Amino acid sequence: GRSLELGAADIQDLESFEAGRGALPARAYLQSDAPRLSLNGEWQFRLSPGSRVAPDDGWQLGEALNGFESLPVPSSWPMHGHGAPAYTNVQFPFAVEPPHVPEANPIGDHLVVFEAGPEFFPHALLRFDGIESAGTVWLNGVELGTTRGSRLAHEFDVSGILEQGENTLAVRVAQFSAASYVEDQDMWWLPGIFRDVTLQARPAAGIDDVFVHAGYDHITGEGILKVEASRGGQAIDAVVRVPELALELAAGTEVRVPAVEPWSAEVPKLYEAAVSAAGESVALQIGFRSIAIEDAQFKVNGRRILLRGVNRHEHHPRLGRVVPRDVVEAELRLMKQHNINAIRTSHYPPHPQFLALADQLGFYVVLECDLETHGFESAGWAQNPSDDPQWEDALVDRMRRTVERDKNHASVVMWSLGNEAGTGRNLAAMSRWTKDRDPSRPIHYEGDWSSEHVDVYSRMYASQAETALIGQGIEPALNDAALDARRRAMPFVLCQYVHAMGNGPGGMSEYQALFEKYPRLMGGFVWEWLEHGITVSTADGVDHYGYGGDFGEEVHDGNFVTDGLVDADRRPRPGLLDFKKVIEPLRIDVARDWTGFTLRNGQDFADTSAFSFRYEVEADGGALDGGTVDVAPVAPQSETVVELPGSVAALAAGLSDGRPAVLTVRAVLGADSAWADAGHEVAWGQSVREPGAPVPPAPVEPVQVQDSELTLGPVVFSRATGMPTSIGGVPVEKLGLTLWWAPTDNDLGREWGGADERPLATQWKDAGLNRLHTRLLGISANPGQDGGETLTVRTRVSAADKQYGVLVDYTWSTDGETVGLRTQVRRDGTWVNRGFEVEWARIGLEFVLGEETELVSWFGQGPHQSYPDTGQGARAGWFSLPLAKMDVEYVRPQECGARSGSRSAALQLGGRTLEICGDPFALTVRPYSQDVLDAAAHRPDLKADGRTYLYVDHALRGVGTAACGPGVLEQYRLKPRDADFILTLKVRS
Amino acid sequence: GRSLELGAADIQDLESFEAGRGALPARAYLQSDAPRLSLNGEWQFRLSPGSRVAPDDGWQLGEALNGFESLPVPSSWPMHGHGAPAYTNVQFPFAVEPPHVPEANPIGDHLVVFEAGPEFFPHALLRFDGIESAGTVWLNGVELGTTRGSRLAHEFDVSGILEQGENTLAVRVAQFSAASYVEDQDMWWLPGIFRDVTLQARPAAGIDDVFVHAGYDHITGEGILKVEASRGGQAIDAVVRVPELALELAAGTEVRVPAVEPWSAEVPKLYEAAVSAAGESVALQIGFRSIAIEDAQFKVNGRRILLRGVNRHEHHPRLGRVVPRDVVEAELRLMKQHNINAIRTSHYPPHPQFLALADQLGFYVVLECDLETHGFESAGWAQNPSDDPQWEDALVDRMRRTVERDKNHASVVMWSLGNEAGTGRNLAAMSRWTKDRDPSRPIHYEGDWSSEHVDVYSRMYASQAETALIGQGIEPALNDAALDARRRAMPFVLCQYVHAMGNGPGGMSEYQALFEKYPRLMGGFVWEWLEHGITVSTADGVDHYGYGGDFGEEVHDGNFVTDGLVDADRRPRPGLLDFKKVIEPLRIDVARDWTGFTLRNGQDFADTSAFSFRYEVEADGGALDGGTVDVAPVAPQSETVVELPGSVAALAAGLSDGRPAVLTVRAVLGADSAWADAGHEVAWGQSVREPGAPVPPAPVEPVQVQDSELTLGPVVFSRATGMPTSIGGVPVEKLGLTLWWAPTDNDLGREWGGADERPLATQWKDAGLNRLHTRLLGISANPGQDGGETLTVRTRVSAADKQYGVLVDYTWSTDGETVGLRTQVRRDGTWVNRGFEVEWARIGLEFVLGEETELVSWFGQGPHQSYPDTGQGARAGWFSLPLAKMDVEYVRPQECGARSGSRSAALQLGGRTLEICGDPFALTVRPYSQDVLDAAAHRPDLKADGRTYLYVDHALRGVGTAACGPGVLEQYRLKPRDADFILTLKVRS
Ligand SMILES: OC[C@H]1O[C@@H](O[C@@H]2[C@@H](CO)O[C@](O)(CO)[C@H]2O)[C@H](O)[C@@H](O)[C@H]1O
Ligand SMILES: OC[C@H]1O[C@@H](O[C@@H]2[C@@H](CO)O[C@](O)(CO)[C@H]2O)[C@H](O)[C@@H](O)[C@H]1O
Ligand SMILES: OC[C@H]1O[C@@H](O[C@@H]2[C@@H](CO)O[C@](O)(CO)[C@H]2O)[C@H](O)[C@@H](O)[C@H]1O
Ligand code: NA
Repeated sequence: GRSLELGAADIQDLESFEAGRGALPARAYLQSDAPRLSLNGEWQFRLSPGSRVAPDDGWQLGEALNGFESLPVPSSWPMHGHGAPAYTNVQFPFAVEPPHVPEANPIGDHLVVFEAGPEFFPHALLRFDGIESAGTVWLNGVELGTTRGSRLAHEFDVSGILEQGENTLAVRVAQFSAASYVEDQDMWWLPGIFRDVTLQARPAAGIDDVFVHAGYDHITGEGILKVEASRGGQAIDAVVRVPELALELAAGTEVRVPAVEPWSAEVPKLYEAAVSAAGESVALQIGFRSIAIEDAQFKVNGRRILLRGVNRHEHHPRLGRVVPRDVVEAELRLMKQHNINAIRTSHYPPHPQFLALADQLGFYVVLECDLETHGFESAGWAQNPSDDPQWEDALVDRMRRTVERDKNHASVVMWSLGNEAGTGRNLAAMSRWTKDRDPSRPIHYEGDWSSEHVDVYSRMYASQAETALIGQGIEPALNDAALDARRRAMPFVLCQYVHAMGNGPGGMSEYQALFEKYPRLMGGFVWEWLEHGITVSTADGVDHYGYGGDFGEEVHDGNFVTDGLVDADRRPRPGLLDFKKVIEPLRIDVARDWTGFTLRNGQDFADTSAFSFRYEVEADGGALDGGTVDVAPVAPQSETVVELPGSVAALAAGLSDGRPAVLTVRAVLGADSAWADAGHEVAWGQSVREPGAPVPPAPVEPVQVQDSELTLGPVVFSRATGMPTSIGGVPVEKLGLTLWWAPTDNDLGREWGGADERPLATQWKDAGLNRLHTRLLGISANPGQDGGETLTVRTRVSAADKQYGVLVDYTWSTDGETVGLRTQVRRDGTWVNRGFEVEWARIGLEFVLGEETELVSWFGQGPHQSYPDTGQGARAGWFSLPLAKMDVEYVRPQECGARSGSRSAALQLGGRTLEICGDPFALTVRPYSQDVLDAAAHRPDLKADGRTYLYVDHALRGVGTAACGPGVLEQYRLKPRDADFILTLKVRS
Repeated sequence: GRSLELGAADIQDLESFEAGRGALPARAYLQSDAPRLSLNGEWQFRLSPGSRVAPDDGWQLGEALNGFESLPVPSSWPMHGHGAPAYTNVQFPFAVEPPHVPEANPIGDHLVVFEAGPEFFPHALLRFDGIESAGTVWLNGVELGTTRGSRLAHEFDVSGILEQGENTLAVRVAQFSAASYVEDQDMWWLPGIFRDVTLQARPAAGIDDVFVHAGYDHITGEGILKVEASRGGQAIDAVVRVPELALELAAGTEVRVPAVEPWSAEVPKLYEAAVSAAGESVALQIGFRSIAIEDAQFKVNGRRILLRGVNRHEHHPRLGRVVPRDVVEAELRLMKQHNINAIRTSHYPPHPQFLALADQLGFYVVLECDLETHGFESAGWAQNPSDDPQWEDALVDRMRRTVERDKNHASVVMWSLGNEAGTGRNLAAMSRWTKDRDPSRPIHYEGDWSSEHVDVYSRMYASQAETALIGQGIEPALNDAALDARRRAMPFVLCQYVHAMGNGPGGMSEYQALFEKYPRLMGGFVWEWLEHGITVSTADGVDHYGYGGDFGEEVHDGNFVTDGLVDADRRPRPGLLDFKKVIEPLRIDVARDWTGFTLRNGQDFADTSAFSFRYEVEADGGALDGGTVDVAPVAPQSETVVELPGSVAALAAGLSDGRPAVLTVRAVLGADSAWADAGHEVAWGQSVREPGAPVPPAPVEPVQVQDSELTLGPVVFSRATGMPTSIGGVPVEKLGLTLWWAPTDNDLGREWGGADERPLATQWKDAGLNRLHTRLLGISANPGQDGGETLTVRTRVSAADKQYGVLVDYTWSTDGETVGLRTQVRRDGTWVNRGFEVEWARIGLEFVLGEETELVSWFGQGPHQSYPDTGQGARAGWFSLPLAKMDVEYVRPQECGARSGSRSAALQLGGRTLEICGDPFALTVRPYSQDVLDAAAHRPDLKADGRTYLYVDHALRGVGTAACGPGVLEQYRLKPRDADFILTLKVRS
C-alpha cells in the first residue's frame, strides 16, 4: 500500500539539493530612489517541533490563526523564548546523512499584514536579506518560492500578486535543511528571519543592477572608471554623474579620470556618484583602487600593504544574529581605535549595510561566502558537499549571490569561497565562476593547501616558525611542480591566528616581527573579534554570559564560542589592548639618554601629518615636564630621529640615582577623525629610569621566643607552623609557595606533538601541582646585627603520592620598621610524572590575609594585566585600582589579573597599608582562592570570603594560544629550577 | 641558635625505622587458664590535628583532663565522628618522602581507669591486638613502650608498674607514621585502637609460648605430634594430654599416633588438647595435616587440593576495622554455604579469634603479613622500604609477629610475606626467617615473579590464556636457568582473580575449567569477599553506602573499594550466587532423555555420603514429580552414572511437543553441618524441554487509517512517528532500538593492549551510543491474510555528527488477539569512530510504558540476573518478582538486572498484564531510564518517574572483569552486525 507517514512533501523540499526556487536574479544591494517599505516590526509567530506536526491549517491566509503570538522581525527566534540557542563548534547537532534532516526540526511560521499604496504598482518585489535556514514564502496565499543560503539575499517578484491596500505575507521557516550541512560554522545555531524584509517598487525604465569598476593607475594618478547598468539582465542607457570629479559619462563605457585621490583603509577617499535612467536613480560611493599580486606580494595602488585584521562574526548577546546598526557603527569605530585596518566576514556575508561603513571608515575586507562543511572532516570528508556533483548548483548559487550583492564596494579586496569546507569539484566551480565574473579581486580559500584554485596562499594558526619559513619562501615543495611554482609566486595570509580565547593571546609579537620583515607575508586576522556570550539573568537579577551547554544542548562545545578580543557587549579584553600596541602603525624608540626618539612610519600610504607627537616625564610626585614636538612629516615606510626638548634630557641627567622616572612619547590624532576624537592615542614608546634595588633592612631586632608564638619586630610567627600569623597588625592566615594557577582556556588545550598530548591543566592535575602540601623541617634563629637576629624557617613542598619536591627556606630580617624576606627554592628529586617532565606555572608566594583589600596600587606595568608573552599594551607607570577592577571578567573564570614587572605595591587593608618591594615580581590580588577560581564555571560562582589572596611571583609561565594553535613559546615556558629572591615588607598605618 | 619548632621529639619517634620498643617477645595467641581482664569498654578520647599541637599537659595521669570525651575501645575512631574515613587505592594520601610524616597527622589520646585485683600480682602484662598505626603506651604515668605493625599484637610487662586497685592506662595514637609507608593496602585509612586490650596475669611456673607440630602420614594413617612449650624463651617441662587419642606425653618430644583422622577444609577434624605446667594450662585444638609440594603440585595429606577461595578484608560499614564476632561467624558460614573452602587474609593478619573459626569450619588459609608498599611503584620503586636496609628490622619484626601468633593453627597452609611490596633484600630476609622458623608451611609472595624466595608461583589477574599456558608448564622461561628450573617445579596459584566489582565478574567458568584440567593449577582467590561500603544516613533517614570521595578526601579512588561478592552488610551480590555454582564440588550432568545423571565427585578427600540426591520435574502448573535417589558413595575424583526413577523418563516421553518442562537434580546436605542445615543445596544440574517457538499471529486484521493515528487490532500508532502509542490499552510513550547500556564498573576500566586503551564507556560516549536518534523513512501497509494487512515502519538510527547508522524496519501483524512484531536491523556505513571499531552493548528494544509495573514474571533463567559470561547460578525455571527486586543494589548504580535466556515474560501493569514471547531474549524492567541510571552516583539518585522501562534484547555483550584484569572474552563481545528477530505481544486484562 501507499505511504502513510505525514509531512513527506515538506520534508522532501527541505532535503532538496536545489537552491531556492522562484527568485529574481541575484544583484547588487543598491541605494535607490525607488519607493520602498520596510516590513520590519511585530509579526505573528507559531512554532512547531517538526514538519510532520506543523499544521496545514490554511494559516497563510492570516484568518483564524490559533497558536500565533507576537514576535519581532528581524529576530533569531530562540533569543525570544522560542526554543533555545544551541552551540556546536565542528560537530553537527544531527546525524550526518545528507541531505536528510532529523525529526526534531523547529518549524517557525511567520505572518504579517501590511498596506501597499499605489506607488508599488504595477511592479514591486519582496526582499529578504537573511533566513536561517530554509524559507517558504507566500503572499496573499500565493507561493512566491523558497530561500536557501541563510546569510544571502533573496528577492521575489510580487507583480500581480500584491494587491492595493491590505496584503498578507506568510513565511514558513525550517531551522534545519539540506543547507544545514553547508552552514556548519563555529557559532550558535539560530533559526529565524534575522535580517530586513523590504517591499520595493520597480518602476518602468529603472535600474536592476549596477557593477562599478574603479581602478587606480599609481604611476599616472589616473582613475579608471566604468559603471555598468542593466535592467532585466540587459545593459541599458544610463547616465553616470560624479560631481566632485566634473564627470558625466554613459554607463558601460570605460574612461580615464586625470587625477583621482585613491582609496585605502588609511585614506578611504570616496566620491559620491549617481547612475540614473528615466524611471530610477541609484546613489553610489566610488573608491578608486586597484589590487594586484606581484613579486609574491599582495598590493593595493602599487604598494604592498600590511593587513592588521580581525575575524568578525555577527552576534549580539540578546538578539542573536541581529546586530543593531548602532552596535555595528560603534564596534567598527572601536576597531579603528585599536589600529585594526582589515576585517574578514567569518564565515558568511554580513548585513548588507556593513559594506558602506567599511568603505567609509576604511577597512580592507575579505568578503567570505556562506559555506562551511567542517563536520564532514571527522569521517575523512566522505560525503563532503564540496566534492559532490549533486551540490554544484547550490554552491555556485551561494557564491553568485555573495559576489553580486557586494561587488561595488572598494573595501572588498578579496573574495573568499568559504571556510573549512575541504577540497572538491564545487569549490573549483565557485572559483571559476568568480574569476570570470569579477577578475578585479583575488580569490581566497584556506581549505585546499595546494592553492590550486586561489590567488593567495592562506593558512590558519600556522606556527611562528612555519610562518618564518613561508615568509622567506623556503617552505617545502608541493608534490606537483606546476602547483608548487604557482603557490611560491603567491603572497601569504594568516586568515586566522593568535586565537584570543580567555587569558591571552600570547606570541603576538613574534608573528608581527615576521610580518614587518618579510614582504610575502600579508599579515593576519585574529580569531576572533568578539565572544558569542549570550546574556542569562538569574533570580537575583544578576546578568552573566552563557555559552555552550548552558541552554540544555545534548551535544555542545562549551565556552569555545567565547573566544574573542571583546566580550559580547564589545567591552575590550586585555588581549585587545595588547593587540592595538602590537599592530601600532608607527614605531617610537625613545633614546636611553632622553635626548630624542627614533620614529618609523609603518603606514603604507599616509605620512605622519595626521599625528601630534607629545612627551611627558612622570615621577612619584606626578608630571615633571611635558609638551609637543614638531615632526617634519615622515613618508610611509621611512624613518627619522626626532630631537626632544633639552629640558627632558637635562631632567634625566639631574635625577638622583635610584629615583624612578618614566619618559613617554605618544602619537595622537591632531584632529578629530571619523572614528575617534583629537588626542586619541595611536602609538607610543617609553624610556624608564628604574627605581633602585630595595635595601634589605638591618637585622637589628631580635626574636622573642614564647611557648607557642615568636615575635620579630612587627612579624608574629606561629611556632607550630613557622609561618607568620600577623605582620604590623594585619592578620596572616597562611603563607606558602605556589607553583600552579587556575588553568586558562589555553591550558585546557592539547599540546600537540611529542609523546605527551595531555593539556597542561591535566599534566598539572596528574602531578599534584593543584594540591601542594608543606612539611616543616625546622625553625632557628641566627646572629644578626648589634644583638639582632634573623629567623630561618625551613620547609619542604610536595604533593600526596609524589616523591619530587622543593626545599623552601624563608629567612626573615627586620629593623623594627621594614621586614626583609629572602626565599630560597631548591629541587629535591626529579620533577617527572607519568614519564614526562612537570612544568610549573609560577615560582611565587601566596599571602592569605584575614582582612579585605579595598585598593591596590603598584609601580610597574599597567593598567591592565601582563604575562611574559603578553602585556605589550601595559606601559610603565604608577597605577592604582579598586580590588574589583584588578580582576578580568572572562566568562569562564580562570587565571588572570597578574601585573608582571612590578617593582613595588601597596594594598590598602582598610585603615592600614601593606607595602611590598623587590626586584621585578608579578602582582595579583583577589578576594577568593585559586580553588574557587578554578572550580568556577561562570562568574556568579566567584564569592568573596572576607580574605585577601596576595600573589608575589618571582617567575611566571607564558599563556600562549594552545586552545587553538601554538602553545607557549620555548623562551616563555617555566621548567623546574632552583631560585632565590628577596622582598621587603612594611605596614604603614 | 637552637631549634624553635614544636613537637620535634614526638615526630622524631614517628619517623623512626625501628619496630616497637619495650615489648615482650612475640608469641602465639593462646587460650590459657591464667587470669585475664578485658579493658574493652568506654574510654576517654581527645583528638589533636598534629604532633606539634598535641598537648603535653600531663594527661597520662588521668587527672584534670580537658577536651576528652567518651569513645568505645576497640574502635576505628573516624567511624565515631572524629575526623573522617579516607579511601585511597594505590596512591599515598601524603607526600612520599619516607620516613617523614605530614603536618596534618591526627593524634588520638586514649585513656581508661581500671581495677586490678590480687590475681594480677606479682606479674602481669598488657596486650594490644591492634593499633593503627603508631601507639605510645603509659601505665600510671610510666612509659611502657611503643607499637609498630598496625594489625599485629604487642604485649608489655606491667610487673612493678601495675598497682593493686586503681590504675590509669594512657595511649597516644598517631594515624600516620613511618609505618604508614609499609601499610598502603587498598582500603580505608582508619586510625584507632581497633582490637582487644587485655590485662593478663602471668603466674610463676607458667607457659609463655607453645608451638604445635601435628603432621599426618597418609600412607600409614599415623599422626606425627610434637608440642613445644617454653617460658621466658626456654623450653620447659610441660605435660601434653589429648584425651580422645589416649595420649599423655611430654612437651618437646615427637611421637607417632597410630591412627589419626586427618584435618582438611572438607573434614576439619580437631582434637582437643591441653598443655600444662605447674602454674598455667593452655587449651589447644590440634588438626593433623601435612603440606607438601611434589610434582609441581600443592598437596595436603598426600593429595592435590583445589583452592576455592576469597580474599577477606576486615571491614564493617559502621565500625570500620572492628568486625563483631557475630558478623565474623555469620560471614564464614555464608562462605561455606557458597562452596568456598579457602581464605587469604588480604593483606594483614586478621583478628586472632579468626583462626580457631577457620580451624573449626574448615578453610585452607593463606595467612598474610602486614606489609604493602604499593605507592612506591609509580616512581619505579625508588625508595621502596622492601629493598632499603634501614627497614630490615621493621619488616622482619612484622613477619616474626605474624608467624608466631598463628603458627599453631591447622587451617594456615601458607605464610605470605605481604602484598604489592615490590622486590628487595628485606623480603628475602622475611622469607629466610620464616623458612628457618617454620618449615612446615610453604611461603607465598606474588610481588617477585621470579619466585626466588617462595615455594609457590603466584600471580594476580593473569588472563585465562596465560593461566592455561602455566597449567601446562609451557610459559616462557626466566632469564636465569636456575630460577626458571625452580619456578617450573612450583605449583601455581591466582592469589587474586575475577575482580568482582559491580556487575560481574565475567569469565569465571573459563578459569574453573583450567583449574580442573591442570594439576599444577592450585586454584584462585576471588578479589574480594566484601565491599568496603560505609553507611551514610541522610536527613530523610534513608541509608546508603558511601565510598571514596564521599568523606571530603583531597585524594581518593572513588568506588574502587566497593568491589566485592557481598555488600558491607554481607548481602550477596549476584556474582557470589554465580561463584557458588562455578566452584560447586560435585558435577551433575542430567541426561537429555531424563533416564539418569552423570555424577562426578570433585572433592579431594570426602566421598558423597554427606549428600542427599533429589530430583524434581516442574511444569507451568507446578511440580509434576519429585523424590530422592540412592547413590552408592562416590570416591573423591571419581565418577558414576545414576539411574533416575522410571517415572521421570516416562514423564518426559509423554510431554506433548512444545510444552516446557524442567528436570532438576540437586545435591543437598543430608544432615545439619556446622555451617548449614540439612537440605542446604551444594550442587545441581538440569535438563530442559524448551517451549515451542512462538507462532506469528495470522495477519487477519487490517489497519485503520486516520488523520493522525493508525489502528491495527489493539495497537494504536502515531502517524507522525510510526511508533505505537498504546497496545491493548496500555500507553506506550516511546519505542526504539537500543545499542548501549549504562556503563558497569568494568566498562569504566581501560582495555589494555591494542592502540585503543579508552574504557569501553568512553568508546561508547565518543561514538554517540548514549545519544541515539531515529529518523522516520516511511510507513506502509501491505497485504496480509483474508483482507488483513501488516504495517511496516522503516527507520534509521544514528547519532549526531556520525555518518554510521543502522536501518531498522518494524513489521507489525495481528489477528486481533496477539501482536506479531518482526524487527530487522541492517548496518549502513562502517561503525568506526576515532579510528577504531565501535562495539555494541546490545541489540534490543526499549519500550517506555506510561504506567507503573508492580510485578514481573518470566520463564527462562533465574531468579537473579544473567549476562552472556555470567549467570552460571541462574537456573532454568519460572520466576516472579516485584519490580523493586528485579534491580541490583550496587553502590554506584550501573547496568544490571537483565535476565538472559528468557522465553516469555509477563509485566503486571496494575489491572492489565502484558505478555512477551519470542526466541531467547534478555529481559530487564526498571522504573527509571538509562540516563538516570548512568547519571546516578549513589542509589538515592535513582527516582521512579511513573513509567515502565522494558528492555527486550536479542543480543547482549558480556561484562568481563575490565575494572581490574581481563575484559570481555572474545566469544562474548558484541561487534556491529545485521540481525533480525521476532516477538509476540499480548495484553490480557
Ligand atoms: O575557534 C576556532 C576557530 O578556528 C577554526 O576552527 C578550528 C580548527 C581549524 O582547522 O581547528 C580546531 O581547533 C579543531 O577543533 C577548530 O576549532 C575555524 O575556522 C573557526 O571558525 C573557529 O572555529
Ligand atoms: O581492587 C584491586 C585489587 O588488586 C590489587 O591492586 C591492583 C593492581 C595489581 O597490581 O592493579 C591495579 O588495578 C592497578 O591500579 C590495582 O588496583 C591489590 O593487590 C588488591 O589489594 C586490590 O587493590
Ligand atoms: O620463644 C621460645 C620458642 O622456642 C621455640 O623453639 C626452640 C627455638 C629456640 O631457639 O629453636 C628451636 O630449634 C625452634 O626453631 C627450638 O629449640 C618454640 O618452637 C617456640 O614456640 C617458642 O617456644
Ligand atoms: Na579495590
